[PDB]
Amino acid sequence: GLFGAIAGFIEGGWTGMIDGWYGYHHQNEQGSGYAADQKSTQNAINGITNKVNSVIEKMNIQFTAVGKEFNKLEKRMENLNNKVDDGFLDIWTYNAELLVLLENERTLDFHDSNVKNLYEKVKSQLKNNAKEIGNGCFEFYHKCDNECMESVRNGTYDYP
Amino acid sequence: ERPKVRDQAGRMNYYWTLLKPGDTIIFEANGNLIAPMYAFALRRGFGSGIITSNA
Repeated sequence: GLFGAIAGFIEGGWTGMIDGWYGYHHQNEQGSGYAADQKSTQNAINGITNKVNSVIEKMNIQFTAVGKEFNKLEKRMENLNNKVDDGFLDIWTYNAELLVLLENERTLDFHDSNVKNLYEKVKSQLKNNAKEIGNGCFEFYHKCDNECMESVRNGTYDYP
Repeated sequence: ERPKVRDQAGRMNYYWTLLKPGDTIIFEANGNLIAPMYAFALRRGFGSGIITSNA
């Protein structure tokens, strides 16, 4: 999208990634499978939980609102009541449909940013001892085990 | 003389007032008073309101 990872440089998401929103695929000699990146998943979940809370908790609950009665010589205060109810409902529907379209795009931008922050983090760890290949995938130069592949996940592997 | 509604040419105008705590009401008349039998000592509520519902 905006940051250019989700449908961008990474072509599609994996259905073998279910444990988190971000993670890694194993392609070592010890076999294939998936291991989730819990730091990018949890910081995305915290941002999503706070925006979900924000959009709900800002909307302070509606108290009892009933229809009001007007006689045949009270059509002005009836049409003033109606103009007040309609004009508030126009503004209310407008603010709700502004917020939903804007913050759904900002959520897509936020998640697309979290794939950048993860990919550039692994590139800065791997450097020369692995090169980019499958636009997301990194071919190890010297080759190494699932322990060394795990060390890249947890924020270590400071090899040039 | 007026148009008959509910088979009645006469009219019947229903009035009201709130009588305050300890206040007296005096009904003085020489004709046409349709006096109370019963009245209603109110208890003010919140969350109440009139709705029109076929449910």
